[PDB]
Amino acid sequence: EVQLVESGGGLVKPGGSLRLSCAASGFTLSDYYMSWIRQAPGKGLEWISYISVSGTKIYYADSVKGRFTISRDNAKNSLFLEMNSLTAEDTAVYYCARDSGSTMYDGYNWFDPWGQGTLVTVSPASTKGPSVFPLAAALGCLVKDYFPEPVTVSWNSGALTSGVHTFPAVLQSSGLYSLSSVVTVPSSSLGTQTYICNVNHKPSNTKVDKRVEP
Amino acid sequence: DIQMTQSPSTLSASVGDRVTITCRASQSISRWLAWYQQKPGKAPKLLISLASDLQTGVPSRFSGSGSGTEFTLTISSLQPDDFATYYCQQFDSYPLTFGPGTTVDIRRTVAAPSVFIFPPSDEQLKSGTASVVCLLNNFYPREAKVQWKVDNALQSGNSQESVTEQDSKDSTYSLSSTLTLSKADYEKHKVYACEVTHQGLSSPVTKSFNR
Amino acid sequence: KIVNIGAVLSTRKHEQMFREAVNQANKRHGSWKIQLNATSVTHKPNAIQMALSVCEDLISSQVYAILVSHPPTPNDHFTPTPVSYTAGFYRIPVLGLTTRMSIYSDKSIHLSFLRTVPPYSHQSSVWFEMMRVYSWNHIILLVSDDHEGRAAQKRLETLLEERESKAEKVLQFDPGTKNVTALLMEAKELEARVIILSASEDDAATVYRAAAMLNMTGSGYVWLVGEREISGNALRYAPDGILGLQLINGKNESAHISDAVGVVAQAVHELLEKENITDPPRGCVGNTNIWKTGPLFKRVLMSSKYADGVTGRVEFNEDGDRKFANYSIMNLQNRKLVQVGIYNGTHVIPNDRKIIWPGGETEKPRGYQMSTRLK
Amino acid sequence: LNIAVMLGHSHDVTERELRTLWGPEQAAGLPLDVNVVALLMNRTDPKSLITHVCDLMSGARIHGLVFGDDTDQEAVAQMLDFISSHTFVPILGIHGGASMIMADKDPTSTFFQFGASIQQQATVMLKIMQDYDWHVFSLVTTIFPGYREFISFVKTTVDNSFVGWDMQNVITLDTSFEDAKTQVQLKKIHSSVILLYCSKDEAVLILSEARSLGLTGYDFFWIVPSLVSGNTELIPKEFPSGLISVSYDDWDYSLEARVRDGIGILTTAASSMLEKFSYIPEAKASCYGQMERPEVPMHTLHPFMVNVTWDGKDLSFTEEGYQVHPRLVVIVLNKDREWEKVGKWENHTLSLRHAVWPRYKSFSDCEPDDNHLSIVTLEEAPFVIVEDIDPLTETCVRNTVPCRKFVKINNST
Ligand SMILES: *[C@@H]1O[C@H](CO)[C@@H](O[C@@H]2O[C@H](CO)[C@@H](O)[C@H](O)[C@H]2NC(C)=O)[C@H](O)[C@H]1NC(C)=O
Ligand SMILES: *[C@@H]1O[C@H](CO)[C@@H](O)[C@H](O)[C@H]1NC(C)=O
Repeated sequence: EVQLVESGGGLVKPGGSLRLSCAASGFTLSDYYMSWIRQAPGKGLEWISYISVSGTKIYYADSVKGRFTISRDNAKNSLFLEMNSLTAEDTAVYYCARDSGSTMYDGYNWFDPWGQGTLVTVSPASTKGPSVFPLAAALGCLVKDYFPEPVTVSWNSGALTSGVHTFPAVLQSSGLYSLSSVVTVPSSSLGTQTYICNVNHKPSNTKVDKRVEP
Repeated sequence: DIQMTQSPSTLSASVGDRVTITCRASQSISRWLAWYQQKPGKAPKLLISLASDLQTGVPSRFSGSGSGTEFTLTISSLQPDDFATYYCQQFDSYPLTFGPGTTVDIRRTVAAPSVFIFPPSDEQLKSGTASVVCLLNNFYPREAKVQWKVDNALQSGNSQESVTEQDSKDSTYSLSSTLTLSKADYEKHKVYACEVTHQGLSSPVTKSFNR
Repeated sequence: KIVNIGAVLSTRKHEQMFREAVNQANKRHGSWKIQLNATSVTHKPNAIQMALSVCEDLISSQVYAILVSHPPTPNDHFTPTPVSYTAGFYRIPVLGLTTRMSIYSDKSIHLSFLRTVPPYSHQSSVWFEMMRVYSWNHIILLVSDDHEGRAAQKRLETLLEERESKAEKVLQFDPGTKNVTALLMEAKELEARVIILSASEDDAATVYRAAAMLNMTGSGYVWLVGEREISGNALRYAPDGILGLQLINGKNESAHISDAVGVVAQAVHELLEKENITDPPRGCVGNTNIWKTGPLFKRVLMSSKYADGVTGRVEFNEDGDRKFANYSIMNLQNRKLVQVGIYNGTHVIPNDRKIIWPGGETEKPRGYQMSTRLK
Repeated sequence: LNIAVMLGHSHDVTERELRTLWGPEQAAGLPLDVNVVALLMNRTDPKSLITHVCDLMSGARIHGLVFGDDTDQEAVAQMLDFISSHTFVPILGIHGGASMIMADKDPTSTFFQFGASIQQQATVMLKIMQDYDWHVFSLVTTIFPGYREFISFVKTTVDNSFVGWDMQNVITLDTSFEDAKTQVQLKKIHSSVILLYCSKDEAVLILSEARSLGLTGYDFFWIVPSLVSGNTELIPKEFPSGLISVSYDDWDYSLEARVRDGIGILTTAASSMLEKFSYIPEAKASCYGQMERPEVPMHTLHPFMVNVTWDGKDLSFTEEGYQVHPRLVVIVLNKDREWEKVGKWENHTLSLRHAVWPRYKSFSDCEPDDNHLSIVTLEEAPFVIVEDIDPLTETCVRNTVPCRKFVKINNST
C-alpha cells in the first residue's frame, strides 16, 4: 500500500512564507518524480511545478514562477515545498502525487496515487466573532465577515430540519468567510410558526442567535 | 498553451446507463491524455492512461477512446460509486494544463425550481452592511441561469452563487445567489430583481422587490 | 550549407527540447555561417496520415537526416514502421531513439535505418556474458514465435557456437497461447535449470502464472528475463528473484536526442568538408529517383565516432546498432527492483547487493541436475 | 469481389479488361465479378501510391488489387506490404517493385508476392548443380543479415545428406574485400562451381577481382542469385560470360499472363472466403480518421490462399507468404553478353536441362581450350559397362565417371 501524507499547512497572512511537507510512504522517493497541483474551491486544477530526480530541472507555473521553492529529501523520503509572497490566488488545496516521468521512459505525467492533501488559506485577520445577519416566501440567516473556518448552523436548536441546508463558506477580500443558512418554508409559515437560527462558532465560543422577522 | 473543453459541463445519468464524456483539445495532441475521478472532498484518482490503457485496480466498465485533438470517455454501465467529477488532463507539453470538470451525477426527473428572495433585516440594515440573497432549490441539473437586475440595470462582479451538492435522497440541488452591496447602495435600490432561467421553469420568473 | 533536419518526435515538449539541442549543437563544436536548420513534426496516431505528413514536411524541406522515437505504449502501435518505410523509398538515413523492435535490424527490410539502442542483440550478449562469468552451461529458451524472438534466438545460438556450446532445448511457443503448461512440463523433464525468457507483456504474465501454479518458483531455478518483461502484468506476476535488465540511462529521450543531434551535426559537417552532397527532391510527389549520396551518408554514419555524448564513446555496429551499451542486471527483491549488476565496456561488475535467487537461495545454484534416471 | 489491377506500361486498358473478363468466366465461381478497374501510371511516388490505394479503397470497397509497377525499386514492395498491413487488403506482388521478395511480413499483413524467396532459390540452385556433372562447390558471401540466413540454410542442407549428391567441403568467409581476404579466399578451396552471393556493387567488385586473378577463363563456372541479375538489360563489363543466374523473367511468360494468374488466384480466394464462413469480406470505408484500434473483425485470406487450385496452373503459397511453385528459370550469360533462358523449374519442382550442355563460354580475354578435350568411348563389355544413376541416396555418380548416351525410337527417325 502506497500512502502520501501532506502536512505543514495552516493559516498564513498574505506576503508571508509557509513550508509544505509531503510525506511519502510505501515506496522510495528518490527514484520517482513528484509534482504539486492546486485546485481552487469551485474552480479547476492548476499544476504548479515538478521536481526531477537530479533536482536541477523544475518548471514553475507561469502564475507562480519565481516565487515558490521546491526541495526533496531522499534519505527522509519526504518532499518539502516552500512558498513565498502568498496572495489571494494561492487559496487552494495543494496535492502532491507520484508522477509518471520514471514510469516507462519519460514524458508521461499522469499522477497516481494522490494523498489527502492540505489546505492553504490567506487571511489578513485573526480570530474574531461571527456577525450573523438574518434575512426576511421563505426565511434565512446570513453569516458575513467571520473567521476562522465555517461553523454548522442549526435552526430551532436543531428541531427544524425540513429544508435546513447551509452553503460553503466564501472567502472575501478581507480574509473573512461568508455563508447563508436558508431554510425552505411555506409562505404561510411566516409569523404563525417561530424560526430561530442558532450559530455557535466553536473557535470563538460565541452564542450568536438572531431572530427572524418579516 | 493547450485548452481542453468538455461539453456539457454538467450531465446526469441513471444507474446502469451508458455514460459518455467528450473531451476536445485546442490542438492535436495525439493520444497523450489522462483521465481522473475526483470524489467530493477527496483527491482525484487516475483511471485511464494515454486515453486507451486501463490502470490496475480500476473496474473494466471504464473505457477511454479518442485520438488527435478529440477524446471520448465511455462507461459501459454506470454505478453508484462512479458519481464524481471527471477531468481529462493532457501532458503533451508544459505547462501541464488540466481539463475542466464533468460533474457526473444522478437523473431523477424534470422538476420546477423554487425561487425565493429575502430582504435584509433591520439589524442587518443598522449593522452597516446590507445584502440580498436569492434562493435556488430543487433545480435539475446544477446549471441554473440566475442574474440580478437592480434598478433595471445589469449587475456583474458583485453577485455570488454557491451550490453545495446534489441531495442524496431526493436528488435536488440548492444554490445561494448572494448579492454583495453596500448598505447605502442597498438603500438607494428597491427593485432587487432575481430572474431565473431553468429547465423546470422555462419562463424567466423575476422576483421583483419593493421597499 | 542549407541542411535541414525534419525528425519525428512524440508530443511537443520533446520537439522543443530537440529544437534547443539543435540550436546548442549549432552554437558549439564546428560552427560555420549557417550550420543547419531546425524543423519537427508530431507523431500523430494515424499511420497513413503520419507517413504522408512526414513525407510532405521532410522531403520538400530538403532533409538529410531524421530522428524518430518510438513510444513504448502497448495498447497502440505508434511504431516507426511507416516513417522508416517512407524514408526507405529514398536514401534518407533515420535514427531510432527508442526503437526496441528487432524487425528494423535487417537491412533488406529497412535499408536506410539506423538507431542508437540495440533492441535485443546486446541484451542477448549480456545474457551470454553473465552466463559465462556465473558458471552456467544450460539454457532453457522460451523464445516466442515472433521476429524479434527469432532474431534473439539466432544471436544467442551464434554466441553459444563461439564456445562450442549448445542449448539442450530451444522450444518455442506461439504468442498469446494460454496452454504453456505442456511446454513447462517439457522444460521440467530436462537436465537444465537456467531458463531464458523473451516474450511480450501478456505472454510473460501468462508464463509467470503458469510457473507459479506449477511450482517453478522454488529453489534451483534461475530466470534471466529481459527488460521488456519487467513492466505491467509481467512485473505484477513476476516471481521473486528474477535477474532482469534495465538498459542504464533508461532510454532517456533527452540524452538520446542530444546524442542523435550531435552525431547528425558531426556527420553533416564531415560530409560538407569531404565532397558534394546531392540535393534531396523538392517534393514528396513527382520523382522516384534514388539518392546518389544516401549510401555514402550511411557509411559515414556507420564510421562516425562520438565521444562527447552522455554514454562516452558512441559507435555503430555492422547493423547500425549501439555498441557497448550500458545495462544493469536488475534483481527483484521483496517485490522491489534492486540494482545488483552493472554492464559497461563488455564487463560484468557485481555490487555489494546480494542477488537473491527464487526460493530464498543464499548460495549459487547449479545448472546441471543429476536426475540419475537415465532411460 | 470488385478486384482492381494496375500496370506501368504495355497493356494500358483494353488488354487488362479483356483478361479480367476472361479470367472468372473460365470457372463456375459462386461470386459474380461485377466489374474491375485498371489504373495506369508512370511514376511510383509513395504518397501518390498511398493516395491511389486509398481511392481504390473508397470506391468498389477495394476487395484486393494488383500492382504493376515498372521501376526497379526495392522499397515499393515494402510500402505495399505496409499498406496491406495497415488497411487489410489482399495484394499480390508482380514484376517491378515487387519482383524481389526480401521483407518479412508481419502477422497483421495480408500481402503476398510472385517473387522467389532465398530459401527456395538455394534449392533450385542445388538442383541445377545436380545436373551438368557438378558435385564440389564453394560459396562466398557478405556480412549482411539476409545473406547469413542463406548461409545457414546452405549449411543445414549440406548436413541434410540422406539423399542427393555427396556433400563436399564447404568453407565460408564473409568480410570486406581488403586486408588480404578475397585473394586468399579465392585461392583456397577452388575446385569447381564457385558461388557468388552478394549485392550489385559487391558482385561487380568480386568479379573484377576474379578477372584480375587466376579464376577466370575456361575454368569452373560461377553461379549468382536473382538479386545479382536484377535487370536483364544491365550487363556490367566486369561480368564474365560464364556467370549463371536463376531468376524468373519474360522469356517463358509475360506480364499479361502474370496478371491473369494473379486475378484468377484472387477470384478463387474470394470465392473460397465467401463459401467457407459467411460471405465475401468487406473493407474499411476510409483510410483516415481511424481512432479505434486496428482490430480484425473479418478473417484473413491466408487459410484461403495457402492451398488454392485454379485450372491446374495454380501457384500455392507457403505460410511465410512465399509461393510453393515459382517459375524461377535459370539464365546463363551468352558469349556476347546476353541472358538466355536455360532450364525451367516449374514442372513439379524439378529442374530442366533445355538441351544445353555446359559449354565453356570464352570470356573477354580468350584462352586456349586445352583443358577439357573429348574422349570418345565404346561400351564393349569388360572395359566399359553402361549404367544408369540409381535414384537413391546419391542419385548421381559416386565412384564411376559420368557417361552419355543416345536413344533410338524409330528407325526412320
Ligand atoms: C527552416 O526551419 C523553419 C522552422 O524552424 C522553417 O519554417 C517553417 O517550418 C515549418 C516546419 O517546422 C513549416 O511547416 C513551415 O512551412 C515553414 N515556414 C515557411 C515559411 O516555409 C523553414 O521553412 C525552414 N527552411 C528550410 C529552407 O528548410
Ligand atoms: C536525460 O538526460 C539529461 C542530461 O543528460 C537529464 O538532465 C535528464 O534529467 C534525463 N532525463 C531523465 C528522464 O532522467
